[PDB]
Amino acid sequence: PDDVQLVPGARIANGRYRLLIFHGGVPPLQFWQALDTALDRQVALTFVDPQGVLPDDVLQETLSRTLRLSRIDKPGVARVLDVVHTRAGGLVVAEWIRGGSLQEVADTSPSPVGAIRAMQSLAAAADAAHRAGVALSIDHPSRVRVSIDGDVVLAYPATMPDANPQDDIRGIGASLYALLVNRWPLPEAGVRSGLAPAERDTAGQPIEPADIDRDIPFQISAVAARSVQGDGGIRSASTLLNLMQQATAV
Amino acid sequence: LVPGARIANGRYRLLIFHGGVPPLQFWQALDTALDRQVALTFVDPQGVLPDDVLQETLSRTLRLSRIDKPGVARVLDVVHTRAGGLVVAEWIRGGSLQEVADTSPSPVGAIRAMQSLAAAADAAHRAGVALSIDHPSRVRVSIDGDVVLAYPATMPDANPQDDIRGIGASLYALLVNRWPLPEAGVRSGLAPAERDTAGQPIEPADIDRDIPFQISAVAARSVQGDGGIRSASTLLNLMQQATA
Repeated sequence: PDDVQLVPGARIANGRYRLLIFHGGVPPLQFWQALDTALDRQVALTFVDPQGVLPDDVLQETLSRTLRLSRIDKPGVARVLDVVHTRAGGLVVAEWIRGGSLQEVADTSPSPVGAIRAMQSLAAAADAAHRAGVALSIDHPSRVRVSIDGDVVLAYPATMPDANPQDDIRGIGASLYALLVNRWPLPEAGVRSGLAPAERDTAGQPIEPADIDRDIPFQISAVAARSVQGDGGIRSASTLLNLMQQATAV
Repeated sequence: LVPGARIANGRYRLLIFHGGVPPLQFWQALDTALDRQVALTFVDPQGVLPDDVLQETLSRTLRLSRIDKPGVARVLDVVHTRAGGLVVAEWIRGGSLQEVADTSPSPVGAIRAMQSLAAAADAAHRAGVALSIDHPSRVRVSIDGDVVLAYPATMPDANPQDDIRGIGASLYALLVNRWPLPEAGVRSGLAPAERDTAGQPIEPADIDRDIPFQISAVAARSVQGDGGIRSASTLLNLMQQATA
């Protein structure tokens, strides 16, 4: 074979990373848990176009934009350890976050207040990213993990040319929604996350978190709704974090 | 090894020399692939080491890297290059120990910052590995206010008790801006501590009387091999009680 096929146990990038577990993804992206054979420690891998179907310009712009993301040190985004050109595609290597996927954590029905607190890191991270002029691209539940320390983190950074800052704001709200309601408010692509789509009202808008479970405080619900909505009116990650903090304070 | 040199297939570009304990060399470099700074420790650039000493250094360093603590910089790579054994770590934004020591920081801020390094030493010693804080340039002070080992490489000489002395020496430097231990290696960038009649470093509180005795004592008792603190766990506990 030209390129090493991706299966658990296989090694890629000059035999440096050993694949362990496939966590999903949205083509042309694959999220993997792997083992670095140089350091004997686990890393997150994001394969960009393993099959090399993309126009070269789109691949290069994804790696370059993701590199801009490599300068950001925040709890809310996995530290980028490296970005490599492979055989066909490219590879983003990040630190591994001990924890569980957004889906796994959402399924344990966390405290609404613990949820909103945990989300704050993701907003702060996105905001750092936007100031560096790059999106975090939270496009999908599988991008996200929650650390043992209670930080929501983008686990599998790759930023493709089409991703934009405003959709991160919606992604963050969607993730907050997932933790509150155990449902995903936004259209979902690629491999199924395990999150059942949210219930929608007559207008096709996701029903607010409190209207689902009333035990959830009124600002915590509002933050989620205004954030997920396209017209919701929260135009910056900095503003979103502040709103989150102001809701937690209550 | 000089500024501008290219290391590991051109990937890293040397910026600034931070000294070291020979054969080890600490370098601040540019990672030209990711366009970010990294910390580089060259284990034996001139190949004076017996292979077994090189291998042990790499092995113990790998052992150290699996400790996940704020007190040690993340190791990016450990690789045998054309320049010899090389340990690549993330860059800690901050200033060097020497730089911060020169600003005469709060004694309370200094001991607080030193906690992360002591906690890391404790964790590492439990794992059977030493930090090797042998030299002022080993550690940097992060913007977040933690003292962090910035240039991990652990040679066979490194041991838990010397870590304790190196950590105490570092705190000493922060308090009085002097190095309490006999000069080690090259480019330490610190004047020697003033010594008493027995040839021992003068306790910080005696040099500067605003240094609370407890804070002063942690430093003095860590540094002296006579009667001192024998564990990192105990060292950390003393640091915490002092700031309490």
